[PDB]
Amino acid sequence: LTEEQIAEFKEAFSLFDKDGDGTITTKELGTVMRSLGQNPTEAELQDMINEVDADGNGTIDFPEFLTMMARKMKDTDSEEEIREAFRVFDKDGNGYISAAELRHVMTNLGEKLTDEEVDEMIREADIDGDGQVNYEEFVQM
Amino acid sequence: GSLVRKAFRHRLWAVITVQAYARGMIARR
Ligand SMILES: [Ca+2]
Ligand SMILES: [Ca+2]
Ligand SMILES: [Ca+2]
Ligand SMILES: [Ca+2]
Repeated sequence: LTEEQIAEFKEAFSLFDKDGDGTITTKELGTVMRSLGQNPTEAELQDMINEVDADGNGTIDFPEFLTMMARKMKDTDSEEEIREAFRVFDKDGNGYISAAELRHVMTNLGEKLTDEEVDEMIREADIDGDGQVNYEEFVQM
Repeated sequence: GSLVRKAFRHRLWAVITVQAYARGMIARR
């Protein structure tokens, strides 16, 4: 329960709270998850909403989200989360992250980056110079 | 019923991880 974790939890919560009301509905949780390549059913979305909503008001506020995310923490530098992060960036599933893919993901996180900025990120990471980023280069990044 | 708890965390940690690398990529460049 460090300050770093709290900041990361807050940034995740703001991304999901698409209208800024301080809560996360079922449709918000759906919409953000699919923007990042996940394919949850409406059945699991309602279930995740009911599990985390403690007071039963039908939505998830930040303390409720915080209670949930504070237990059983995984690690963003773990190869398990690195693997799951590669699934997001490599959207078409060919095993290489392209600039349009990085552009599309950055767009879904709320970043307004020009195409030159994105191309620089690819270059700074592209070791073999093939113009894309594979798993090895993604990890070393 | 704690499978749902597990799945929420897993889905969320992927988002947190993605955000962390997007921030870090912006941080390098
Ligand atoms: Ca909301
Ligand atoms: Ca609630
Ligand atoms: Ca790809
Ligand atoms: Ca490459």
